[PDB]
Amino acid sequence: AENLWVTVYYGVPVWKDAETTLFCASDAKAYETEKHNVWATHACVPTDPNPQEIHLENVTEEFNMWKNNMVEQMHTDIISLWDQSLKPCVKLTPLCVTLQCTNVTNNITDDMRGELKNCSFNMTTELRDKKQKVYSLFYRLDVVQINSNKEYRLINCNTSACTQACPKVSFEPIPIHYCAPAGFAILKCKDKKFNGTGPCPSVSTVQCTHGIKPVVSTQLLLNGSLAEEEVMIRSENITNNAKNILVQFNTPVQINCTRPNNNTRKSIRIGPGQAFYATGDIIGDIRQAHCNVSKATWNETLGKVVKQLRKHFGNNTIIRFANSSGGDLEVTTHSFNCGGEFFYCNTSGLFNSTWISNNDSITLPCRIKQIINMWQRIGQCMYAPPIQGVIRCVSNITGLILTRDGGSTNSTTETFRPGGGDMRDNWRSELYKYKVVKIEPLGVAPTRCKRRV
Amino acid sequence: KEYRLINCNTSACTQACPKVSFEPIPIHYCAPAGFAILKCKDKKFNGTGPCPS
Amino acid sequence: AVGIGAVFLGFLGAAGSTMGAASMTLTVQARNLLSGTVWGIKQLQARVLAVERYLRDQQLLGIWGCSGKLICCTNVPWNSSWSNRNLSEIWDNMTWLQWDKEISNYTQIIYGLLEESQNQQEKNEQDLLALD
Amino acid sequence: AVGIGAVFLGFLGAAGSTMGAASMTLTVQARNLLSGTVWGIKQLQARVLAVERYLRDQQLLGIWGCSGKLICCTNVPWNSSWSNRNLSEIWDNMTWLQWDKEISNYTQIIYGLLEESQNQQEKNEQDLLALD
Amino acid sequence: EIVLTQSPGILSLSPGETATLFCKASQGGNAMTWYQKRRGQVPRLLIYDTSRRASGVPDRFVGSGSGTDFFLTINKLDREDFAVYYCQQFEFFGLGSELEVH
Amino acid sequence: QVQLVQSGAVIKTPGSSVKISCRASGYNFRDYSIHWVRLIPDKGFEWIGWIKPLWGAVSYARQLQGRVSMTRQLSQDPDDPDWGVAYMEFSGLTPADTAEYFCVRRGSCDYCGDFPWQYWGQGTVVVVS
Amino acid sequence: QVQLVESGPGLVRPSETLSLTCAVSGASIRTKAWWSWIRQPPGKGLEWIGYVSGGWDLPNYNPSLKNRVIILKDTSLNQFSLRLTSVTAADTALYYCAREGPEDFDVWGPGFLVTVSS
Ligand SMILES: *[C@@H]1O[C@H](CO)[C@@H](O[C@@H]2O[C@H](CO)[C@@H](O[C@@H]3O[C@H](CO[C@H]4O[C@H](CO)[C@@H](O)[C@H](O)[C@@H]4O)[C@@H](O)[C@H](O[C@H]4O[C@H](CO)[C@@H](O)[C@H](O)[C@@H]4O)[C@@H]3O)[C@H](O)[C@H]2NC(C)=O)[C@H](O)[C@H]1NC(C)=O
Ligand SMILES: *[C@@H]1O[C@H](CO)[C@@H](O[C@@H]2O[C@H](CO)[C@@H](O[C@@H]3O[C@H](CO)[C@@H](O)[C@H](O)[C@@H]3O)[C@H](O)[C@H]2NC(C)=O)[C@H](O)[C@H]1NC(C)=O
Ligand SMILES: *[C@@H]1O[C@H](CO)[C@@H](O[C@@H]2O[C@H](CO)[C@@H](O[C@@H]3O[C@H](CO)[C@@H](O)[C@H](O)[C@@H]3O)[C@H](O)[C@H]2NC(C)=O)[C@H](O)[C@H]1NC(C)=O
Ligand SMILES: *[C@@H]1O[C@H](CO)[C@@H](O[C@@H]2O[C@H](CO)[C@@H](O[C@@H]3O[C@H](CO)[C@@H](O)[C@H](O)[C@@H]3O)[C@H](O)[C@H]2NC(C)=O)[C@H](O)[C@H]1NC(C)=O
Ligand SMILES: *[C@@H]1O[C@H](CO)[C@@H](O[C@@H]2O[C@H](CO)[C@@H](O)[C@H](O)[C@H]2NC(C)=O)[C@H](O)[C@H]1NC(C)=O
Ligand SMILES: *[C@@H]1O[C@H](CO)[C@@H](O)[C@H](O)[C@H]1NC(C)=O
Ligand SMILES: *[C@@H]1O[C@H](CO)[C@@H](O)[C@H](O)[C@H]1NC(C)=O
Ligand SMILES: *[C@@H]1O[C@H](CO)[C@@H](O)[C@H](O)[C@H]1NC(C)=O
Repeated sequence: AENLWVTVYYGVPVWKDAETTLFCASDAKAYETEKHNVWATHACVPTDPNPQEIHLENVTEEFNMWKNNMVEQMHTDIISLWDQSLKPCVKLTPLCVTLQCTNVTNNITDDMRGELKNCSFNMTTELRDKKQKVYSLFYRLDVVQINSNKEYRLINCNTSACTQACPKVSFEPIPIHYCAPAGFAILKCKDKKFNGTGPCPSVSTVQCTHGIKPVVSTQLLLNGSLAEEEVMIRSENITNNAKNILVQFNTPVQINCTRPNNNTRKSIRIGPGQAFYATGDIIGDIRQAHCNVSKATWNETLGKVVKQLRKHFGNNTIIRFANSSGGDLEVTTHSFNCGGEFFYCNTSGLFNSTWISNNDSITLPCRIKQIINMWQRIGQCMYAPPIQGVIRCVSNITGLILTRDGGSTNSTTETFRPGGGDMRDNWRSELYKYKVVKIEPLGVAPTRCKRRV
Repeated sequence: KEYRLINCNTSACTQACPKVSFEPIPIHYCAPAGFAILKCKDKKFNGTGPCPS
Repeated sequence: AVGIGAVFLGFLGAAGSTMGAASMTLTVQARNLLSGTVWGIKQLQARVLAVERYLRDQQLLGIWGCSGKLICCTNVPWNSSWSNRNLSEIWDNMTWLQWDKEISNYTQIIYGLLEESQNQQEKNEQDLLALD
Repeated sequence: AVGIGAVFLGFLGAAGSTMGAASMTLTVQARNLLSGTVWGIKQLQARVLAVERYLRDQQLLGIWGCSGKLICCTNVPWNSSWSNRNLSEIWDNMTWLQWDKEISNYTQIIYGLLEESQNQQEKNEQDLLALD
Repeated sequence: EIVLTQSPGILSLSPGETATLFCKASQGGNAMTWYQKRRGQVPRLLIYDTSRRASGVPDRFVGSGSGTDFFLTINKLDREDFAVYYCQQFEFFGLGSELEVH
Repeated sequence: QVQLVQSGAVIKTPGSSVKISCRASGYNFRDYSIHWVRLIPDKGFEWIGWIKPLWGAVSYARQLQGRVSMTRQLSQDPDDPDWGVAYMEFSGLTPADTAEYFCVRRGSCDYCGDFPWQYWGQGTVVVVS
Repeated sequence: QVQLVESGPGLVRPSETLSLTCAVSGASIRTKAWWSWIRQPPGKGLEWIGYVSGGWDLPNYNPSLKNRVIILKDTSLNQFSLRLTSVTAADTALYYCAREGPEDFDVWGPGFLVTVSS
């Protein structure tokens, strides 16, 4: 009996932490729409419906969303997919030209400048010999004054060429399910109260993740997965201030956003089979794009996050908010893509509050850039086509991305400012539950059996 | 006295990127699975014939 | 739980239970190891990495005593310095994760012992079938 | 040399020695057969060619008497016209290269004989387990 | 905030000896950064993560400590190592331990 | 190598402003943050603020808000994507502000945080009189 | 051109686990070679402890070493380590890492005196 032999057991359930590639999966309802008016349901496998969310019991795994993988892979996949949906579309190289711009026909005061500038310019037709004179509308944030007369040019025309987006492919998010390949499994921490780091006492394995719709937002991340009961803040280190603070709250705050300026698109032929989509007439009043939120629900959710943030900073602590301290445009405001057009909306109305230890609606004005340079590359800019009609959208605000100021010198107050920063902090708000492990079979173990000859 | 470039009536030209440099880094060649690379380690060997070592 | 009494459920379900209970459910963790214009390269390298890992495991088994027996007694003994615990305690007391944490050091010597034992059994069987 | 006495070293090390000495070292040449934006196609076709060759060899073995026994006595006899040399001389006198040069002609008939022998053994075992 | 305290202040030693510089935090459970700054020069990192050394740091520097109490041990004191030494926690700095030639 | 070249020393009148340029070279500037620190004599170090150049997101110290402003200039060309320039503008100068200012970058290792500043500029002396 | 350099203690207490580690440069570890440990008590002859191989040989030691010697190779760091559990003060010896090849132990280590003392 004490003459112990060894035995190999193949298919032993045991895993290790690993970092491998992943597996795209899209729902078949987005596959029902023909010719991919959203990106890549052909570059992504159809999701098998209701897959195996088999529970695991008496199992303690340590999760770490901050040093997590697959959020880097999601960032790389979305970047490469955004690049791969532009190579069919038309380059706007001949549009870099001297623009004769004036103000739009409007009873403008001298104080408030016109946001829209009308611009007429030469443009090549389909025929190489004949050029035409054509006009359009642009925003202040897309033209600069090259240098009596007043003549402009586009902003990107001395750093990079621009690619006009195809009006077929829309940027609205379809949900992406991530799946592990063979020999790997995705452990989902199903704990209710879980601050992103440490042992999760109630995990469950899975083959495919939930629907992760890729939204693009800097502050006030949109349509994410809200928490179960409480309002959970997450940080890599709360005492550190260089790391952001991902706030995920329970009740989603309804936001309404609209451009009320009615637009008419206009097809200008750059060349043979080259269509450019300019802005024609402003049918109706010239108004300003804006976003609304409910005053009472926003005050209530700020009370909830104050009640939760006082846990990490003591009870008798004053907590106040401020707006963004500065920088580039798309980190001061909060930016998003509503209906296939980009909004950059001011957030000073949402963060002027202080909090002591004891039917209206907030409107906030936006600005609309027609060109974008997201992810801040060296040589790419996307032109966006103007869309018809008055444009509105309703969304569920899910979480914030906050940042503590570097408070020293014995202050009771600790202020918070919304900071966008990297885009990965969006996906880290939706990949905190999951991790990827590699199954290793063929464990070995001593027992009392000897192989006979 | 007016000139042109030499290549402008046979082909277009691609300017090299000043990022990528043409200095050689050493390339090691390796066989895949199921193949092996025999190196003739003979001192005196004129390239053709039996290599005894 | 639901699988109490008739102790089975889906794969990695026994991973929380003790290794004695988990030993009866090994066919599915063996099963869910093979089956499951530039993204095709990612799909393909995932699939061939899966079959390469599976073929490496089947070749590591095949050079030992068991081709596909999935439970193999063999002829190498066990150094009691490695386990240094009560034998029947570990099948009612330990998970496979904790056991793999225990014998993390004592690895890769066992495999050479298995290869030596299998080659010795092969030469003994060759001699036995030779003199007959 | 260094591996004198305990006759082993790395793979293809026994390739110079006689086939009797090389027969004790076969596990590593079996081992070093599987493991090891347009160049990924070259890497992938190399990897799948390697696993295709390994699977063809394992299937050629599996239709014979031995799945993974790696040394297989079998039931087909040997025509002495093929070897036509002294039996114990070749295990102390010949390399595997020279032996493969010797029986280059006498190939591909042996494999059909092996398949006939294995199918005959299978139908005999089917009859034996049938009448019992 | 975090109050940091450099307890030896001025330390008077001779070359070839060993030295131990203590720092004390106001809040435990964190990392610690040790900086060397010679006279009239650029400061230079020595210890991050309370036990690790940077590039070009000789291993005679040993950072240690836990909780609120951290040590910096410099064995085999060269003449060059007589400098000011600072501790860092996330933004707050100790006022500096000055190493003096005796 | 990682190089942080500052501008030369300066003598400014009280109440005026000053702008210090920190030119970084030898790494991808769109990745690592840039911190600004000061050294006042007989006061030790004092951190000012950090700036992430990918969108220029800044954060200033609490006792210095309203008086400082940090900008950046990226490199927009596909041939030299590495170099970049941070700018710290310090306004409302007092005689207490006579000090030496530094721009710093963190290390590049795994367990390196953000505040263990590995690479340091040469320093810039600012005298108010 | 091969260069072997030992590293580890030279002064340990008896009844403990001794372990050295020899770094290898100038060549590769996975060669036709036995990376070996050989010792020598002071004033006396040599004493071959054992070896390990860069191929797939099982390591074979001197049976006088009483199965307390585990030489472990580290191909990812070009090293190979001696072990000696339950040492005595009579095990004081110069230790040597070496390389058996087609010639007999060409490149040694310098050899360091491990003086086991209590
Ligand atoms: C995000 O949203 C916030 C919230 O609105 C914006 O904050 C406001 O920004 C403006 C300017 O950017 C602030 O400035 C105000 O401008 C008004 C118009 O200026 C005219 O009048 C002044 C004389 O007062 C002239 O010098 C000037 O040339 C113009 O002719 C002023 O009327 C405002 O003065 C206020 O304060 C004085 C104090 O004495 C009062 O007497 C006035 O009656 C008046 O109340 C002021 O100068 C404005 O203060 C900001 N709002 C708030 C609530 O503070 C952000 O700008 C926006 N973000 C972005 C990027 O735009
Ligand atoms: C579109 O293309 C037309 C055709 O070239 C451009 O018109 C030309 O613009 C130049 C530059 O201003 C004019 O030259 C100047 O004209 C003025 C007025 O005649 C004259 O006083 C100056 O001495 C100088 O000659 C040129 O006449 C004009 N030609 C025509 C037919 O209008 C035009 O500028 C382009 N852009 C737009 C927005 O139309
Ligand atoms: C965050 O909120 C503060 C207010 O609490 C904003 O400060 C305000 O900033 C604007 C411009 O950024 C200042 O406007 C000034 O207007 C005159 C009018 O011509 C102009 O000449 C000046 O150059 C300046 O633009 C305004 O004075 C200032 N408010 C105060 C009280 O000083 C800050 O901009 C907000 N940040 C963001 C990102 O929205
Ligand atoms: C900061 O938060 C509050 C939103 O609750 C806003 O503060 C408002 O600031 C304006 C400044 O003109 C105040 O208007 C005037 O204030 C004087 C008192 O100084 C008052 O006597 C006048 O009748 C007039 O209302 C306004 O009262 C004040 N709001 C409150 C509730 O006191 C402000 O919108 C936020 N700041 C930013 C930059 O958004
Ligand atoms: C955002 O817009 C939606 C538009 O549907 C508003 O929802 C409606 O609000 C009215 C006013 O209370 C109700 O009578 C309707 O029943 C609501 N309809 C739906 C479908 O919800 C919403 O109130 C707006 N929110 C804010 C903050 O302005
Ligand atoms: C939020 O609601 C409470 C309760 O009425 C009120 O006391 C508080 O002032 C509100 N906050 C703001 C910013 O209006
Ligand atoms: C495994 O070996 C390491 C030395 O590399 C040792 O520190 C550790 O204690 C060993 N594990 C066990 C369970 O003893
Ligand atoms: C093999 O067959 C060829 C004819 O194809 C013959 O010339 C050769 O001699 C044969 N080999 C031997 C070893 O006899």
